[PDB]
This record gives sequence, structure tokens and C-alpha cells, in this order.
Amino acid sequence: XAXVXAXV
Amino acid sequence: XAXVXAXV
DNA sequence: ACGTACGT
DNA sequence: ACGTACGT
Ligand SMILES: *C(=O)c1cnc2ccccc2n1
Ligand SMILES: *C(=O)c1cnc2ccccc2n1
Ligand SMILES: *C(=O)c1cnc2ccccc2n1
Ligand SMILES: *C(=O)c1cnc2ccccc2n1
Ligand SMILES: [Mn+2]
Ligand SMILES: [Mn+2]
Repeated sequence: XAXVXAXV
Repeated sequence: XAXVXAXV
């Protein structure tokens, strides 16, 4: 759920 | 992510 | 269930 | 002169 590199 | 010239 | 982020 | 960055 976090988006820092994918943002699921 | 390394920073040795840009640091991203 | 998911990888993005640069230049001296 | 090289890899760090999170939870809905
Ligand atoms: C977001 O909160 C989140 C948490 N755990 C994960 C595990 C695997 C893929 C994506 C995920 N996203
Ligand atoms: C994004 O591509 C990405 C990859 N790995 C991680 C590990 C820990 C926190 C955040 C991350 N983000
Ligand atoms: C940092 O770990 C890192 C890794 N690969 C990259 C590629 C392109 C721009 C920035 C990057 N940063
Ligand atoms: C910084 O500007 C920079 C440019 N190219 C590189 C190549 C290899 C290692 C580190 C680098 N840093
Ligand atoms: Mn991963
Ligand atoms: Mn987790």
C-alpha cells in the first residue's frame, strides 16, 4: 500500500 | 539510491 | 499484491 | 564515485 518504488 | 554524484 | 529513484 | 526507498 505504501508508494516509495511501486505503489500498490 | 546511492549518493556518491547524484543521491536519489 | 510491489518495485523507482541520477549525476558530478 | 553507485545503489535506497514502505505499508493499504
Ligand atoms: C501495502 O501496504 C503493501 C503491503 N505489503 C505488500 C506486500 C507485497 C506486495 C505489495 C504490498 N503492498
Ligand atoms: C520500490 O521500488 C521499493 C523497493 N523496495 C523497497 C524496500 C523497502 C521499502 C521500500 C521499497 N521500495
Ligand atoms: C539507487 O539505489 C538508484 C538505483 N538505480 C538508479 C537508476 C537510475 C536513477 C537512479 C537510481 N538510483
Ligand atoms: C555521479 O554523478 C555519478 C555518475 N556516474 C557514476 C557512475 C558510477 C558510480 C557512481 C557514479 N556517480
Ligand atoms: Mn523487492
Ligand atoms: Mn509489510
